[PDB]
Amino acid sequence: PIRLPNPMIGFGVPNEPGLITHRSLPELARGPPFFYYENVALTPKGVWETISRHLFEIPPEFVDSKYFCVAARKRGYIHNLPINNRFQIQPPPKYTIHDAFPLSKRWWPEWDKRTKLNCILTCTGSAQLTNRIRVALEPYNEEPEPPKHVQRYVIDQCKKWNLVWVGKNKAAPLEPDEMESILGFPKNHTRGGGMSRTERFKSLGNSFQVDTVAYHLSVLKPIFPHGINVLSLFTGIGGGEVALHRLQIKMKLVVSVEISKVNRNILKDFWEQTNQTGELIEFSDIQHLTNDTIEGLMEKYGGFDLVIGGSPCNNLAGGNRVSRVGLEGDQSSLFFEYCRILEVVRARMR
DNA sequence: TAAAGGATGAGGAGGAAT
DNA sequence: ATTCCTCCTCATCCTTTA
Ligand SMILES: Nc1ncnc2c1ncn2[C@@H]1O[C@H](CSCC[C@H](N)C(=O)O)[C@@H](O)[C@H]1O
Repeated sequence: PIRLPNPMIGFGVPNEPGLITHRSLPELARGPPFFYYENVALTPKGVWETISRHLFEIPPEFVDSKYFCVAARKRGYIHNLPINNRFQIQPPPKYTIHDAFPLSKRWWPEWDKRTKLNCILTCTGSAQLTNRIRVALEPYNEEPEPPKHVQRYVIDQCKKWNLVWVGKNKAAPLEPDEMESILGFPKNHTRGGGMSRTERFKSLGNSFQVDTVAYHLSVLKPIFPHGINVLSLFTGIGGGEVALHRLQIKMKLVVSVEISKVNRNILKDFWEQTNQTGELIEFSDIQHLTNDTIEGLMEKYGGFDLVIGGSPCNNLAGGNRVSRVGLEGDQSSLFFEYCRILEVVRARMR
């Protein structure tokens, strides 16, 4: 019966104790290829037990990205990578709101005692929520504190929608460029393409903390001095490719599988705007990626050293009121598509 | 038309008390 | 072992607005 580690540091995180540098892996789980699977920590019961059983009985490494950025992100990671000698990307991240939001400390009330944000999700707060808070707060301007029933009203709203103070009585949601930076993506990683404000939030919410993922993938730089070939499944906006690019690891080849067309364009822009030299091949529906094209691409470029992906959490995530059904759900079922591909790659890389 | 706003809880986790 | 309380959570669906 899996239980979550407290504190949620996995095998360790920078600037905190509890670090562990070696672990036992079932002989069956040992690579090649290396693989890395991400998904949400807080699931319905029996989900991580099922997932771990299908990934060779590898116990998850649970990490809260509050040890890598200002916002929380309780994630479970499963992988067959070494743990010794991890390092992190520079520059060091901004861990507290005071550091990440320095144009805000003029406007920050002292009865808002938050130093960290909640999890960046797909749905963000409204412009009218902002006005409701301001009109509830302009009466009390001369007075050093509003009444406590009113403090409780706005404070609960701020924690619900991850608001930050941007002016007098003005508590606004994050902007995309602010989510991109908290998550490790370069600013306007998602701007290109006529992308709507709403659609950028949905794609940013379904994303990696780059710092967190990169700290796990650091261990690949000294062992692949000439670069790697990546099979990136459920790619999204390229959290894993950005992790590797920030690690300064050459991506000879990236086969990416992503059903959304604007996501695929985001990664293609990032590929061209970073003047990358390797090749980017893009597939859409993973259910239509046959084993034949997999081994055909393996016979041509010489195997995949890394298989990275995060399955859909739509049916596991607690924000879902309708279809929190587990791995039985129409989208999170696609986890077994991840295993299916990794078995094909394993069959040739053994 | 395309984008934004608003309505819709369950379900555990993690404390702090016995 | 228990109970009791506060909090958080890669979201779906329908209606309104420009
Ligand atoms: N059938 C399918 N085939 C391929 N990708 C799919 C798919 N169904 C959903 N997806 C994709 O899986 C992703 C869910 S998780 C997104 C991963 C995360 N945003 C990252 O950067 O790693 C979505 O981005 C979605 O477009």
